[PDB]
Amino acid sequence: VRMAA
Amino acid sequence: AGPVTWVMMIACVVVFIAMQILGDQEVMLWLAWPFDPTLKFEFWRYFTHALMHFSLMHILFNLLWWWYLGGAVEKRLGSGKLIVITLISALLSGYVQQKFSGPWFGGLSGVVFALMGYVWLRGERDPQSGIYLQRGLIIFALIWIVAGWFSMANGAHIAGLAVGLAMAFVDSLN
Repeated sequence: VRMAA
Repeated sequence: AGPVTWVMMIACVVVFIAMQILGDQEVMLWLAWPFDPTLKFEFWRYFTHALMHFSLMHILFNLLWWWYLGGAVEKRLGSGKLIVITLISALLSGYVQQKFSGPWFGGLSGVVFALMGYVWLRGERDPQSGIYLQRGLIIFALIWIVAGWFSMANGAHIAGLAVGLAMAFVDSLN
């Protein structure tokens, strides 16, 4: 899972 | 600030609360970008990725920027302008993020990079609009991008920025 941040 | 600013902000807090109760993955399963073409007509997903946040820190940092930069656009350029910026960046920054690293991502920071981009260039080309971004910040927004390159959504951030600059450009020459 990547955070947009 | 204005209705679009607060709404969004209620939307994010509602969805975060649900992630606390249900768990990240169960909200992810319904709100994330489609991971399977079968799912392609579940049109909410092209936007809803933007409401999901993965920690108190994630959400607060995002809503802060959103309230400051979104509030500015809503008040000087109106409610419709914020909606459009929001819908295009959310759609295009998800699109690019999904290509870079797959469907498992969320947060408002793609929309926020577009807001950073739009507010800066529009502050530069049309000071008459009465929005602007301090210098100290775009360079910071730029250096937040390189650390993500080396668990940030990196394609959401650059695509968001690109969308922001483009629309500002098209909006200033008008």
